[PDB]
Amino acid sequence: GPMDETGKELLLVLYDYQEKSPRELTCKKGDILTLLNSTNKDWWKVEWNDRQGFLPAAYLKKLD
Repeated sequence: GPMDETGKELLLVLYDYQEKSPRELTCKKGDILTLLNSTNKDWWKVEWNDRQGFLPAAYLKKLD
């Protein structure tokens, strides 16, 4: 609903990614994430349901 979506900048995962550290997410192509921080050009902090962590920016497409 709207409370879940409000303020949220969404991302599409373009390629599967397997975490390589405890602060990284594992995701699949097609997953929809929320952007938390894009200040690092190589690594973006993201949110997926109850998880917050990093994925490489090359694996992500901004939707907003």
